[PDB]
Amino acid sequence: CTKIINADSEDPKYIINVKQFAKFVVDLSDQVAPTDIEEGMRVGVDRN
Amino acid sequence: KEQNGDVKEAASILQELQVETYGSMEKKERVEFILEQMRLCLAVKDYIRTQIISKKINTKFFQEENTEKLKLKYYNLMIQLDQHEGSYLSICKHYRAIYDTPCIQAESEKWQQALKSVVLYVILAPFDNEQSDLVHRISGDKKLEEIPKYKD
Amino acid sequence: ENSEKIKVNKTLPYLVSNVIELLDVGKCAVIKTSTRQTYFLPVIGLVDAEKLKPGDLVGVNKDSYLILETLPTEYDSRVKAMEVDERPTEQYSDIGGLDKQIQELVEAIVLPMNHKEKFENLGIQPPKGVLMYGPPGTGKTLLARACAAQTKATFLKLAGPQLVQMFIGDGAKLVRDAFALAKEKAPSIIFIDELDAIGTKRFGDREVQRTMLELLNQLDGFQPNTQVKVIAATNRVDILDPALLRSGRLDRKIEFPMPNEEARARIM
Amino acid sequence: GSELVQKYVGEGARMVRELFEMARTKKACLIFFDEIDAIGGARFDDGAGGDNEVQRTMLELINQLDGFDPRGNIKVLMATNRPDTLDPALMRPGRL
Amino acid sequence: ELREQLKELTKQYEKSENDLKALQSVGQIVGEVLKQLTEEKFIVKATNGPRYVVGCRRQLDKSKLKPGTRVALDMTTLTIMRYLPREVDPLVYNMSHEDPGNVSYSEIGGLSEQIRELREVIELPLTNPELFQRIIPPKGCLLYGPPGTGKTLLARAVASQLDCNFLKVVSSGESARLIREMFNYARDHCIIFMDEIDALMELLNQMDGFDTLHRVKMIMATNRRLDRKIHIDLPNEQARLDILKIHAGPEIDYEAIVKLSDGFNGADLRNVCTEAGMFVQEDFMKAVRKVADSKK
Amino acid sequence: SKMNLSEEVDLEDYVARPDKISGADINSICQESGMLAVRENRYIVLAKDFEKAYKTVIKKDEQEHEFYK
Ligand SMILES: Nc1ncnc2c1ncn2[C@@H]1O[C@H](COP(=O)(O)OP(=O)(O)O)[C@@H](O)[C@H]1O
Ligand SMILES: Nc1ncnc2c1ncn2[C@@H]1O[C@H](COP(=O)(O)OP(=O)(O)O)[C@@H](O)[C@H]1O
Ligand SMILES: [Mg+2]
Repeated sequence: CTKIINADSEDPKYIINVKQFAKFVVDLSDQVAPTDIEEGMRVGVDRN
Repeated sequence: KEQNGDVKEAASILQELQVETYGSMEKKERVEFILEQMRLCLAVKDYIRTQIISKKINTKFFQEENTEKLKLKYYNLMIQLDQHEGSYLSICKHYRAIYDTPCIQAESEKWQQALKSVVLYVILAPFDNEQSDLVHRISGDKKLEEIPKYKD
Repeated sequence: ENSEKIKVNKTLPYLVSNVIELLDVGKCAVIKTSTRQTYFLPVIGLVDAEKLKPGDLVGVNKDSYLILETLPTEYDSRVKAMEVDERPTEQYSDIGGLDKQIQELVEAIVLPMNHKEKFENLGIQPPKGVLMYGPPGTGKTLLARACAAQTKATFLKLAGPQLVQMFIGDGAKLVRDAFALAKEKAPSIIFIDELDAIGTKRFGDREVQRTMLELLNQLDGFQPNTQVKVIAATNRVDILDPALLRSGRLDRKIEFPMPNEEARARIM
Repeated sequence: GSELVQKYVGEGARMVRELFEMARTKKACLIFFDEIDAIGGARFDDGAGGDNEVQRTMLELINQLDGFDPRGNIKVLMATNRPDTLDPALMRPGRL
Repeated sequence: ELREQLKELTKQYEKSENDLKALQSVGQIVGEVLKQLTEEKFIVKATNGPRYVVGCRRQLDKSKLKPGTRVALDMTTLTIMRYLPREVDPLVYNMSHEDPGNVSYSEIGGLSEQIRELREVIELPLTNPELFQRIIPPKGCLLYGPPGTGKTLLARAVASQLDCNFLKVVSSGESARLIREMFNYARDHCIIFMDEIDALMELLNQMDGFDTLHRVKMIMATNRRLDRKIHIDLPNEQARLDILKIHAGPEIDYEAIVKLSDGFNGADLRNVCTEAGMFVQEDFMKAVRKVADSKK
Repeated sequence: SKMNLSEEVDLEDYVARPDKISGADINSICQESGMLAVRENRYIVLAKDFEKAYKTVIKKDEQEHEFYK
């Protein structure tokens, strides 16, 4: 994560960089505590 | 010198003033000098130098405030040159510029004669695409009115 | 119900893309998808065409590559951590030997930064760019630290190789983020140490050249306003991109000399 | 020494940065750059424009060793059989 | 209330429905034709590199797609849907692709001899070349001597005087090839200004001297057809006063300054006003103190 | 042949004169003569023009140090 997009209060709308591939804007799924992302915390990501 | 009933040595003196490079106020005095160079050249019948000197002028400038008599004489001199050269479509275009001059629009004959000669110089040109286009443009032009036995 | 439809079709795996170029045929886009690609678009999409200036961070659908929600900003962590978190504090008077150099830098940096209006009040040009070319060990970074300490404003630490990422365009993105951070945090002082690493003279190599030209262009983008003043620093100016040290660009050559006898006494 | 000259221009500088970050993470560090004559001699390019990535990682090593940043309890014992082709930037006693 | 309410709500509904409409638009693939196969086929290289033989949309017309024509390839059938203008990349003004840019003529105070010489050098060909055709117009010239005191400024003013805009270039193998390549656009844009010849391991940059549309000339300048030599003096005889005055954007003082100041340009006065500002008329002896202080 | 020349502009008295010029030199003579003629503003070149160009690009190989010869 490189920019938490200000979190827009609700609906944080995280962002991520998969490096050589691309730069995506992403949500949280099944994650219990949607704060433990720390804006650089090397988060998880799905394929499609 | 030209006034002194002698002209063969008139053109020579003035055919030495490069008012382009003399570095003067603006494009009024030097336009006048170039035009008098041209007038002397036509008077002495030096048509090659006439064209060469005329190439020194930039007609685009004549879209300015006091630029009325200067451009009028400019086109009249070019028209003497072409009339003695042999072209006719060029003479047409020059008369067309004269007609389009805002001052020339004023007064009846100052535009009636212009259009008269414009139409004859359209007619006196060879049939080319350009001549056909000029025939079409001069066709009617509204102001061509019904000049008797003329527009027909 | 149409708003609900647009919401349903605005799922949120958007791809981050640029708006590299714009055109009118209506409005169109020539967006550049971060997945390194260039996708044209007839109908710009949900973006309201807020002048959609060339250069912007837009969320774009993965497959249709249509411009969905526009993103505010993106400054990589390498530029978010690239500022004086703790403003150093050395001194001004405790830099020996160099007196004319320090005075010249103080004027040409701080004085246009503090008394901005009382430069143009006299028809004066406070040149934006100061290049500190010196023989290694004179103290260019020492004076830079002194300025960062006792100058306030926002200080940017640009560190040469820090602009040469392997990926094509990432270095230019990093430079863009640096300059945008400078402009947003104005008044700002942009100190570029070891400038001989961003681009030397020629030419991965084309990537380094492209980031160098990004530096050059966005520096040229400066006006007398936009209170950001750039201070390059460098050891070996072996004719370093003569185009770099030109009108508008870095143009105050604060040469750094070797310490004279009085300088060395002061230094000890 | 050879784990600092890779392909992928910029990777070497990234390696130097990561090494120094790990050092700062540790309480008290001793780095032992050996055979540094491989990593960085002079800085002139002429025909060495293609071998500028090593120069670039050497510049990163300098800026880490001392720049606009406290370095912390990091002490470096560089070794080199030929300190006669080394860059004066690296040799100058602000870092060695 | 009804008029404004329904006007704005019509705006909003139309915008929403057009957003739904746009939601079903698929992007194209940006690429350039290469070779123009049989008139129903074109080799197009997309951006990411791959090259395909692609169709040509019927309404698109032909003869507008020639090698290098940006096209919006269809994303799946890979058909050339509709052309595009050439993208403006950062490598244009740094590649010296600038036609405009001028300051003035009076900005150059004196320099009358060199102004007139270069004027006689470059006017007549940009204007009447038929006279020459009655034989080859001169192409280049030289600006010479000290660091061409106001060389680019001389160009900057006399080009504006001649009304032809500019084509500036710097001479600080691929680079040579492309520098000669953009000559096509250079003529398309005149006075060409290949300056900074000094500072050379390049060999394709030779004086190719091709033939272009008559008119348009160059003023190639350096130190140490193209047959001219504009020698220059680093100061001027008694035009230091003149340079100071015409640089006085911000007079006995101007004399008293030039009487001991001996530099090369108006940087002297720039420093005058700058240091006076640190310490608009009311400067006087401050300028003298500066000019005494400047080292150079 | 391509240029336009007067009747007193005989080239045959610009060849009999001994001179170690080459084809490039003669092209330069003609081009310089035409340039000078236009500068002095005539549309026909003349013997004075050819004389001046002859001396302009025959003695150009000078300004050498004389102790060498
Ligand atoms: N003029 C100087 N006055 C005081 N210290 C100096 C001076 N020049 C160098 N130094 C010392 O060396 C360092 C500053 O030099 P530095 O700016 O790092 O050189 P460079 O700019 O070539 O990298 C500091 O450790 C400082 O103590
Ligand atoms: N006649 C003049 N009038 C006003 N300014 C001048 C004049 N001559 C030179 N200058 C100043 O000197 C500078 C010289 O610029 P330029 O000729 O491009 O570099 P150089 O003179 O080193 O070749 C210009 O920026 C200009 O401001
Ligand atoms: Mg100049």
